[PDB]
Amino acid sequence: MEYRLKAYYREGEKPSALRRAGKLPGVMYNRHLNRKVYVDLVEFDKVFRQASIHHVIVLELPDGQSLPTLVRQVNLDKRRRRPEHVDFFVLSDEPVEMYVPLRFVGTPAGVRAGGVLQEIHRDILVKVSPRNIPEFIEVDVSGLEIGDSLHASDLKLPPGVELAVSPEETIAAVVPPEDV
Amino acid sequence: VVAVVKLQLPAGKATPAPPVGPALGQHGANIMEFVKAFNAATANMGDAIVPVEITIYADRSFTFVTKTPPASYLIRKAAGLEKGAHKPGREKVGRITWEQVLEIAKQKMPDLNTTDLEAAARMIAGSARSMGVE
Amino acid sequence: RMKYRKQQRGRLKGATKGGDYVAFGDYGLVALEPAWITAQQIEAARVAMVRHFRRGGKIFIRIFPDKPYTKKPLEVRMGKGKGNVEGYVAVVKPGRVMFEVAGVTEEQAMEALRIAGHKLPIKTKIVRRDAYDEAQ
Amino acid sequence: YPVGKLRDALEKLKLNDAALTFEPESSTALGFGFRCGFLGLLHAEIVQERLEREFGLSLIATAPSVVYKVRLKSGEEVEVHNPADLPDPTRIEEILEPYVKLTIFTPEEYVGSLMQLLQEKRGRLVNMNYLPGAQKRVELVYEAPFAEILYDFHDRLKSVSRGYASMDYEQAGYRPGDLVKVNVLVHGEVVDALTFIAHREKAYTMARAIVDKLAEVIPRQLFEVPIQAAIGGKIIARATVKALRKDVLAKCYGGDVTRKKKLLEKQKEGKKRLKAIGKVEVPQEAFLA
Amino acid sequence: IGRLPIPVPKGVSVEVAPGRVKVKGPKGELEVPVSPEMRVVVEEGVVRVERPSDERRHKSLHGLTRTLIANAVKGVSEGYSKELLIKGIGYRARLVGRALELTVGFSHPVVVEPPEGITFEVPEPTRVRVSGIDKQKVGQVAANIRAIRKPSAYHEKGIYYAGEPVRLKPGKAG
Amino acid sequence: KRNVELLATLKENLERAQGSFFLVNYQGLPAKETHALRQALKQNGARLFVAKNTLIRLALKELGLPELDGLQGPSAVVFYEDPVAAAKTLVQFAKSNPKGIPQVKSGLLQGQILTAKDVEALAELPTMDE
Amino acid sequence: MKVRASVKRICDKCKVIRRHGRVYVICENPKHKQRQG
RNA sequence: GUGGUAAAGGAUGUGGCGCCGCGAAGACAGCCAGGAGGUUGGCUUAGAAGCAGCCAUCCUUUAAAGAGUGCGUAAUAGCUC
RNA sequence: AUGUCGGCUCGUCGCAUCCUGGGGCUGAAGAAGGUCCCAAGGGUUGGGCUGUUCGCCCAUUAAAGCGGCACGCGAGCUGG
Repeated sequence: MEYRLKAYYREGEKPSALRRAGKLPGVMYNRHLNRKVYVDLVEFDKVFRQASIHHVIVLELPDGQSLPTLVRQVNLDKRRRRPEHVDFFVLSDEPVEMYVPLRFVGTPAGVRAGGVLQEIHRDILVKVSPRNIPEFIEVDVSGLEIGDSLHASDLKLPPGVELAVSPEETIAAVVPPEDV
Repeated sequence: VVAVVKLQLPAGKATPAPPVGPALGQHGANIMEFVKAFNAATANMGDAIVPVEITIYADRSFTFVTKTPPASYLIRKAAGLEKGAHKPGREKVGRITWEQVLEIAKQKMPDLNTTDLEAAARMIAGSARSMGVE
Repeated sequence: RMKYRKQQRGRLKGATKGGDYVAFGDYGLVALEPAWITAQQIEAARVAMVRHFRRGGKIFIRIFPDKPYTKKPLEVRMGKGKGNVEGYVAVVKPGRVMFEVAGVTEEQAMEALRIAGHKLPIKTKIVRRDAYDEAQ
Repeated sequence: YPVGKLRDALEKLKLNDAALTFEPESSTALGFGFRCGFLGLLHAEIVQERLEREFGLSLIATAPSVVYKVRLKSGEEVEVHNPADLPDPTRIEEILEPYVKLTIFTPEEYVGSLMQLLQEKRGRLVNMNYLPGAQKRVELVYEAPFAEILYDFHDRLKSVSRGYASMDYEQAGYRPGDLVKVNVLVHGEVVDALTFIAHREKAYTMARAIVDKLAEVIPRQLFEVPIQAAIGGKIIARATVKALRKDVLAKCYGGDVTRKKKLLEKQKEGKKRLKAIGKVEVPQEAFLA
Repeated sequence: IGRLPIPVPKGVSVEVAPGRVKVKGPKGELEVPVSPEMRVVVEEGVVRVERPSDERRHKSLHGLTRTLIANAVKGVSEGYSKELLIKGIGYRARLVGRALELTVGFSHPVVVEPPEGITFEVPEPTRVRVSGIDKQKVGQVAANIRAIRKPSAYHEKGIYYAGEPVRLKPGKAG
Repeated sequence: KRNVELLATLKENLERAQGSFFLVNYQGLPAKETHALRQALKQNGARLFVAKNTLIRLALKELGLPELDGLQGPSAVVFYEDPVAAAKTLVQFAKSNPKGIPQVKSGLLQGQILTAKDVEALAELPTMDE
Repeated sequence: MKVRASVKRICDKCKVIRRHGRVYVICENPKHKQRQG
């Protein structure tokens, strides 16, 4: 949830001058419903860190207009961190770009005894879920032991009805620290 | 003199050479060898830390009728806790149900301040620290 | 050390700007002032990390050595053409992000990074999963 | 320790005072009896200095020796041990040492500071009974090794307890305990080896000492021989003597890194060729004793 | 906050002067130099020091001012003084007249005169405390006489202030 | 959070369930030394909260909520906040009266109370041990 | 005990101090008297 | 006296920044006094009856609860918060 | 035409001090130390060997410094 003061400009000196003002340039775009819109940083940046945000739907309010959207991109700087350019994707009827955080809440078996580490792999996924998006998919496992890594098949999908991914694919892993 | 100081020891034994040593004559105690009396008195009651404050006094105080055992290990004694003798006490020796542990507080709550209402899981729940069963 | 089966043995020398970005376990370092970085510096690095994380904590490596390095003689007058090798630098232009989780909790990641990246030529900054990224 | 001349009027009896004679150790300088060091730290120094600037000549000052009653399989136990009779462990087990239990009368709290010192050779308590009469003084009994109590026990014990109470051994009941062996492998031909006992692994603090003797002016042109402390396992210490060499590349002061390269092989290849003929013969000259 | 309210009861004769405020008590006229931009005024017993502005300088100096003048009034109020405590048998001390005996350099003409408003109370060589007036020259003196043999990082032996328990290091052994 | 939320809330919660609250200056003894009297009514009966040890400002404005209409016979300075109300006060009070009076040098001077309905007198509380 | 750089605080009770362009770290324990200047 | 010549480095330098600290049911440093009773063993009980030494994650007072950080040692003992 | 090693004779200079001073810390009791800091005013010998600077080696001593200065100094020497 935030807003997003609109700006006419396209490409030139302006985005740079605005960054000098602290103000992300950005995009409002959806199935060729287009506009170029220019966010201010700071609070919209806390918003940006709010985790569900850049994932779960976020609303924004160009002048007084309201739109829902979920970020499709953030161009980073390379010379340093800090985002350079946000890209929105407003949601009409069906969204499919679904970038879902996982919450595996593993039952103990490996990290504690064998010392093996449950390395996160894909962290977050690409599924399909029109305006009813499930939050934290929760796939507990006691297979922490043995050095197995349960794949993408095992998620057992909650009503966000689709695996876009090719099924079964090391979604979450354990790696031995020194093999047991 | 006035060696009536406070010096706890281990319940139920005989020769107190590892605990006494400088905790008796050193300060100004007297005699020795109420070893037998330590047996004759405390070899019986409370395997839950039953030491008698060696009240330093002329002729060297005697044993029998200590004060009390205290500690959680009296307030919940029915167990032992040998565990950890090697390692940091993994598991085991931790259950005769919650329940025999509670019924053991019906008489395992001897002398203490004025007197609080409970000596079970309102203090055995401090043995929650003391033992292995938090 | 590593770099086996190079197909040449005399690369030139360029460097100026580029990079990568994300953490891959989520406490990684990231260089600022850009430089060569030879393998020796890496053995020193991952060792400082290892020995600080209970000699087995999980360190994804990161960058990797490639371009050959050489002085050529001993002090012999230059003239002959360019040969030999002993350095084997990777190049790290700014923003390259070394990848170093260890599930090792909070500060130890930080501190092991302090040592480790301080066992290296270039000033560096400590970061983790944050401004994020996604595509397909 | 005499350096040399034996007997020479074994001035032992002299006049009262815990005299001593005979019973001398060998190892690498016999020196006959090694006594003459009873009472305090004075009687020893005094007597040693007496015959020194009075009658005796340039004498030694070695430390004390041991025995080690090993137990070689198929019977052994004793077998008369000598600072050289090291028959490895082929004698089955060890079990050799004099674990004497003395009775220290440390009062006040000299125990705390002393109890730690008594650990000179892994000691233990036997009967800790609070002395009677009143207080102040105290008692103490351990099972240290007569080998780790002989030298350096009083001068150090008196300082830990301000120099109170006393101490007396019992020399009763043997014992095994770790011993080990330590031999200084000079150059690479191995000589004397000196060694010690390695009992409980002590050569360490002694290995990097006896070996790293800096080499008694043993350079030999440019032998560069490395003096390592060969006790009983690969290598413990590592004392290498410096060679000599010659300012060979000191006349071609010019150019070309090739010229200064030739006058380097003759010195490098030669130094090695020598590492064959002679080794090292530096025993006398006041051993690192 | 706590940077302005000074109580000066008693019967003081404090008065301001161009950056050189003054105090007149029972026997002192103890001076109180200050920086003019802070500036102070006093009435009855209330004492009204003031802060020109809040760059760190003026505030910090402000605190000086309140402290220094406070030390003036408390100082002349009695004739302020510092406790002292020689210990460890290597000593003697005596008032002598207008310098101290002392005895600890063993070749010990360790003479030492009072400078000014100072005078030496010689009560027991195990005490010997010194009168003065202004606290800071009291300190200059306590430092001077304490300047000769105070530490003994092994066994106690020397001059001491009121007295630490006195940190030690273990002696030759034990 | 900062305000009435951490204990403060329940502070006058259960205490309000009664109608004869009390207060004392008890504290100034070593933890064990008055631990010995840290169970008076708790021995005389059960479930006492004697020596609750909140005080002024912490409860001095929170006393108005309590509707004792003025327990301010002890609110200033040290204040044990020991409720005579938790017990049905009578014979039990002596077990807390001897406990704070007989003990030590200045074992535990009382502030006052709200014993019964009307506030207990500063002397009468001292006067009526039972 | 000049260490003229570093100066990392270790007695942990340790005080840090600038003074006359220096950075002494004074501690109640004598060992820690580091001084980058 | 930086300016009027140098880096990794360290730095409650100093000015200003955007978050983070109010608990007037009143924090902060100083304090004043109390820092807990069963809260005391697993092994070492040579001591762990915390802060020798290889786990102790819940109740008592609730001021809060130190499963207990710190001196220290035979532990303890008496000592910060 | 910029006479090149070494020695003599004369030097002066700096400090990254060998001694002499002044001080921290210690696994410093004292003494002897260790080790870093401030310290350039003075002092840093006599020999054997070799062309030798260098180096070991005798005798010591407070010590027996490291360097500059066209590897200081030949319109001043010697020339091994």
